[PDB]
Amino acid sequence: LLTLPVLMKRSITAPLAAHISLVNKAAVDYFFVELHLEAH
Amino acid sequence: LQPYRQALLDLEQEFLGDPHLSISHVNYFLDQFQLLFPSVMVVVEQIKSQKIHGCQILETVYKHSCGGLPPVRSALEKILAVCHGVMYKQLSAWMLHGLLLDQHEEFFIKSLKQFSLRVEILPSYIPVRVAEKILFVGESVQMF
Repeated sequence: LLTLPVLMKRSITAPLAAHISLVNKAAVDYFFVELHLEAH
Repeated sequence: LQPYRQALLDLEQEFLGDPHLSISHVNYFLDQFQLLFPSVMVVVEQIKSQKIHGCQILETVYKHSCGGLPPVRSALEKILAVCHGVMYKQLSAWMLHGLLLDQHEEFFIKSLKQFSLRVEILPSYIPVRVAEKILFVGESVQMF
């Protein structure tokens, strides 16, 4: 009737967190260059 | 109870499908089930009086599955396959994903607390020699 009941409901949605982690990695540059924040 | 239901539909196509019967044939035809039911009636009367719970029903089932009568030893075998199903589900739940899904219950596993082997409510036919192994891989997943 399901062989992973709670165990892997989240695992269907969990590649979203990978997209998020990429968008996050693509958030740092705006401050590193579009500001030159830490050079300031 | 599917066998009893089947063996009670199979008379419906005679009590008005064969225009005369006498209850001597009925008494005989259902005398097969005169044997099985009190043997499982004592099982549910044991449950209703002993307030059995959790996996501590698998001992009652497996006990009276040692009654030598082959019909009874098949009926309570087919109950036993279902309930092993459940405890297998709980054990598939816990061991690869660290999930003690055992709400309001005991699946015999009570940081090491709620990660402690109960053994009062543990099946007699399952040893502590392997329950210790279960508990250890359970704490293993809990720390990764």
